[PDB]
Formats: sequence, structure tokens, C-alpha cells
Amino acid sequence: ELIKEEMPMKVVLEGTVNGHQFKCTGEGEGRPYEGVQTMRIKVIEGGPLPFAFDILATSFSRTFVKHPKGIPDYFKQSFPEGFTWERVMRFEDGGVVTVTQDTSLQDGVLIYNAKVRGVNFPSNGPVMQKKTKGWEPNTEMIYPADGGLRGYTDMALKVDGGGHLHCSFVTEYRSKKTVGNIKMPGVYAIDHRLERIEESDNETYVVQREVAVAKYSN
Amino acid sequence: GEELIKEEMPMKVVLEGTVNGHQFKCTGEGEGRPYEGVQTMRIKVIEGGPLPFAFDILATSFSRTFVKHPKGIPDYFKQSFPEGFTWERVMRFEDGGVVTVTQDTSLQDGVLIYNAKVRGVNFPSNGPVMQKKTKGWEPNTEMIYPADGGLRGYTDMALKVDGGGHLHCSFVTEYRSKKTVGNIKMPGVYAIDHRLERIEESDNETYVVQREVAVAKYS
Repeated sequence: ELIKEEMPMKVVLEGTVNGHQFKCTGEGEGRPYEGVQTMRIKVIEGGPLPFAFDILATSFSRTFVKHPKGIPDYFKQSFPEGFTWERVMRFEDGGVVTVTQDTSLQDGVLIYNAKVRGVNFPSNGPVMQKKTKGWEPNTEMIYPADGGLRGYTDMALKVDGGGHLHCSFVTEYRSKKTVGNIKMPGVYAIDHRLERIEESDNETYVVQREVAVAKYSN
Repeated sequence: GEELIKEEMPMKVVLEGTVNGHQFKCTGEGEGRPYEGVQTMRIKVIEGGPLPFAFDILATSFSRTFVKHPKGIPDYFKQSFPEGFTWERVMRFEDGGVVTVTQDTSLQDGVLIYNAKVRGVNFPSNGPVMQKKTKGWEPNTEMIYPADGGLRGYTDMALKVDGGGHLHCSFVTEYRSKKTVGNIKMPGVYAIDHRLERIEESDNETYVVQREVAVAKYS
């Protein structure tokens, strides 16, 4: 109900990848009930990144998922308190990313605060060499748990040449709402497509749009 | 498949890896009762011992063939023979430690052959694991979901710490049959109660004996 038909965001993401420190800010808007959102991102410190921005792209938004009538919306129900998500991204080439994020709501604005630690990226890998060309459309599996959701996607990062780099994404979503009932969903699936709209100054500025739609699985 | 899994089976295991850049190799021999859900492993750290970390984070990577399945729950694991199955796991500790695991289970001349590669990273130097202040895992429940011909396993584990605390760890496991031709009867959602217990250790944990009880039930 505090999640309006049109909602704006402000995001701050910081971390280390291999040893390289950076800080990013974003502002954006979208239609949480239609499942669309756009983000304007700046690398404000440590830019240009000596690695593909694609490994950060997925860490800038699950409030903006179109849920059919019959699938309860864990994300939208989490307000005003919001929810946290924790992710491990396991790259086939040996790279690992750990992500901690806080989603909150302040004065009608969604506030995202993400911390990121990447380690063991092959210095010769496509990521550290910036030879990546975006993520494939994909589907995330959602499994309920004691006061939370578990998220699984086998993701494919496109490489120069037309190869893919395999990466398992696995996420813990947890409401910060501890009192009052959330209606829990069963298992379902979220088709998500993230597309880069625009980049400049060696990827220190990026515009991206995500379209996400929930569906019945089993 | 289920015919090749006898009421007693032995196993042999190689486990190799790196934790926070420290390299090691472990071998194991053991045996168990797959339909009763009991198994025992005698493990040796044969290279890079004593480990500058708690064996407990490796313990859990040394066996789902040995899970007591009631008649009504199809046993994905026993059905996967003689090809056997692979499992892939992420263990995230609340204190930042992360372990990535790849394992190959195969059957050779009536012996189960385990091969595991382990990659630990971001264990805090001052944390209970790197400080070897752990006292084994709590009994816990794994949720099993079917996923496109494989299974996904989710446990929220608790590693006991010196002084009565716990270090909390999420486990995600992708299990995948190497049986590509032939049909496997897929289970629905179910649960596995699993208790891993250290029986015996010596020589600064370069020799460890552990037993696991694992029993499937409806969810």
C-alpha cells in the first residue's frame, strides 16, 4: 500500500573487487506492479573500474516484480520496514562475489545500500579484462523458508566472441518486518531481463532497465 | 541403480583444496548402511596438515547415497547408479567466510568413489574457524526441491563455538545425476534430518573419524 504505482529509488553501492575499491550511487524510477524500473548509475570513486561493470549491474531490486493475483508478493508486503538480501555469485572461472544489501523506505523513496566483495577473479578472465557484453535473459527460482525466501538462478554473462561465462546466483531475501503476518507464497519463478540502455566515460556512467515477471512453477 | 547399492557399502574419498590460500589434500575410507541412513568415515589430512583452520568446515563435504528414504519418497541418489551424481555447494558463514565445493560421486567395482575440490575465501583471521575454536555442527534439516532433472538442498546450519556460541552458515546444494538416458522417478519437496558427529580425532586433527545419520521425511 506504501508501494505506489510509480516509485523512485536512490542507491549507494560500495565494495572491493580483487583488491580494487570503488563507490557507486544511482537514482531511478519504475512501476512496481508492471515489473519495470530504470537506474542511472555513477562510479563516483575508484573509476574507471579495472573490471566489467556487469558484475555490479545485478546488485543495483525485487520490489519491482509483477506478481499475478494468486502469488503473494513477499517484497511489497515488507514495508514500511523493507527487506535485506544476501547473494553469492559463483563464476565458473573461479571468481566469487559476496553481496549484502538493505532495502528501506524513507519519505516515499526506496533506499538501497549494497556492500560488495569480489575475490579470485582470474587477472586474464573476461571480467578483469572488460570483455563482457551483458547478462542473458533468465529465470530465478524462489523457495520459501522460515521468515524468508531463497533465490536461485543459473546466469550466463555474455563474452566478446559470443561465448558465455557461467555464474550461479544464490540469494537469501529476509523481511525486516518481524510483527504482523506476511502471506507466504509457495515455490514460484521470476523471469528477469536486465538490458544496459547507455554507458559513457569508460563505464563510469551507466543507464540500465530491468523487466521482471513472477509466474507459477509447480 | 538401487540394486547396485547394497545394504552395506564402502567408500573411498579424495578431497583437495585451498582455504584463504592454504593448500591441503585429504584421503578417507569408510562404510555405511544406505537404507538405514548411517555411515562412518576415517579421514587423513595427508598434505598441508595441521590445517590452520577447523576441520569442521571440510567435515560436511566428506554423502547423500546413505539417506533412509521411506518407501513413499523416491530416492534420487540411489537411482543415479551406476553413473552416480555430482553436487555443488555454497556455504556462507555470517562472519563473511564463504566455501565453494564441487564433488563427484561414482561407483567402481562395488565401491563408492568421492572426489571433492574445496575453495574457502574471506575467513576472518581472528574468527573461530581460522582460530580453531569450533565444536562441531548442530543436528539440522535440509529442504529438498526438484529442479530440472536435479535437486536443490537448503540447510541453515549452526557451527558450535568455544564458550557456547554459534557461527551460523547457509548451505545451498545443487545435486545432479550423471544418468542422462533412462528415467529417474523425481521426488516432490521433502526433508532430510541429518546429524554429523565427530567420533575420534588425533595429531592436531590430521586424523578424524565421523559418523552421519540422515533420515528423509515428508514436507
